[PDB]
Amino acid sequence: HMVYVGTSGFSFEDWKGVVYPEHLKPSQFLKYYWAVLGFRIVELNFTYYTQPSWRSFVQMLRKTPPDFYFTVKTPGSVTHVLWKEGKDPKEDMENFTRQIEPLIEEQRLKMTLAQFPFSFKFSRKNVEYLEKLRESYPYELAVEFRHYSWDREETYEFLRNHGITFVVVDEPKLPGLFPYRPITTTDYAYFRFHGRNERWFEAEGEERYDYLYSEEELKTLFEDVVELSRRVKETYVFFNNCYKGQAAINALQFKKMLEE
Repeated sequence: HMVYVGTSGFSFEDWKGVVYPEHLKPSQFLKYYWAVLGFRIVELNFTYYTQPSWRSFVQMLRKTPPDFYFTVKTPGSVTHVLWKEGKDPKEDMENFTRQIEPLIEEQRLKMTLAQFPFSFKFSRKNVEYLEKLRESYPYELAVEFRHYSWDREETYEFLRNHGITFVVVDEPKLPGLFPYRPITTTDYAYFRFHGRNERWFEAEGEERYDYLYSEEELKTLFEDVVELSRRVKETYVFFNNCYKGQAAINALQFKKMLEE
């Protein structure tokens, strides 16, 4: 019933003079992340504007110990585009599978994440789209919704019928957003904590994720994580409030709680 806590990404300059030493080189960020901060997992989103690149990650992986794992976001087309256009994610996900085929075979990849935007709403066509995604990708899959319309029984029945792991989310407590539902649809749990910034809908970029969970709220989240973890093979917990290392601070606080 292992629980793996980490953060969304590791490659931030914001973190220098917070959780990374002032004078740490960016090429030693990943080593510092797993060797010193002690995180055994990280959630990644490879783009052409994010660090690390896919190439630089796969080379740097050869210098990473066997017991370091990760989860990965699906391409942006699959979660933010094709469903708006009535298109099948088959070609995009098969292409994507090839990219990450290496690391599944090397047992480094624990889960693939499909996180959908606010504009993705509960409808018959969008559920149909989720069925197209499921059949395009035969490996461990997890789904997160942003829109409130999705928090209904039919959604959990669908996930359960198709073996999709439900992403338990903590987000701002604001109109329209998906609530915190500590529920399992599979034999894995997946938690994502974005913080609770009340300015979520106005904020520029990762100023949206400017939030630092209190010890009181971490404790309430923690008791749910341990309660669920007993019902599943493994649980993956990621902190996404990465603005100025807040995610790392909270993830380290949370990791400490797990240690007793």
